Amino acid sequence: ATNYIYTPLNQLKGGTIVNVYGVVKFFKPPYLSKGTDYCSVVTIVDQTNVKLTCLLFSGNYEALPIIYKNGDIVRFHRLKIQVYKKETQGITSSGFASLTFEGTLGAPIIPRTSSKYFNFTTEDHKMVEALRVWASTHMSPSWTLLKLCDVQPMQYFDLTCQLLGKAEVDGASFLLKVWDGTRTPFPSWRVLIQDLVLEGDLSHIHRLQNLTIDILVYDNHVHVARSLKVGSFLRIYSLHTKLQSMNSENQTMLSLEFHLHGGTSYGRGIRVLPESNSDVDQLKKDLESANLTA
DNA sequence: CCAGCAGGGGTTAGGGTTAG
Repeated sequence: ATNYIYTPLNQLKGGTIVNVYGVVKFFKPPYLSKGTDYCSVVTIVDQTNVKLTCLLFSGNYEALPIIYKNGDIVRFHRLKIQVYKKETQGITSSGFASLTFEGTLGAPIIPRTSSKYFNFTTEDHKMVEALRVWASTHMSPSWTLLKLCDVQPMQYFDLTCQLLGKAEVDGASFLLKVWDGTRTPFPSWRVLIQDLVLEGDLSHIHRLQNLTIDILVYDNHVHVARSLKVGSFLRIYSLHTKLQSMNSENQTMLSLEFHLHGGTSYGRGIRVLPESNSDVDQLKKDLESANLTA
């Protein structure tokens, strides 16, 4: 019946509505725009090495591409191609639809989408496989996905973790206590907050003290941090580590601060990962052994 | 893909890390 045609990224013409396959080179997770919708920015690339930036809007958070990390594969239906400021740009069109897939070779091809129904053929399976192999041989794996024991000061990195605690601070910032089972090279900083505010299991937080980091998120992230459920699994993008040296009269002290600064550049943001995600499976293994020996 | 299917309101943001 229906046979969708997929346009290679080097054949895209302005003024058309197309369907595309791609590998994610960069993305902003959905954030509240200044308009009525969530917005997600996604730059994709295919075998032609030509890239395409896509500006996607929706009132439904999950209707935007379900992207968890660079190297994810995406398939877009009914994406409008236009020219903005003399550059090619993909934008939401009526009925826009997204499928996304893990990029790791050999993994099952399981579409991630909010669509109730979607078209998917054997050819689609093959194209996803081909993009996986091409990405394995043409894109460097991200050096930003680091466990807490591998972080260095004065760097940006993406953190897969579990949320243990939440707390208000000063309205412009918000505290998240998270862990991943590994211990930072330097002890985490402890943000100043009121003890009654700390939302979460207090004794569990206490016995995991040596493994937990404090993250201070700011500005647009606050709302998001406020909605998170304690115990859920998160990926926090472009978290910033800073080695503070607090020295009093006859004492020095080195701590690691973790800031999620305001704005959306470099993908700064938070996404909840489902338990069906494989990185969550590995994280769970680490969490179980660490909670055993803590 | 779907609210719609003899076709679909409007704006939003349009990657690129000040810091607190």
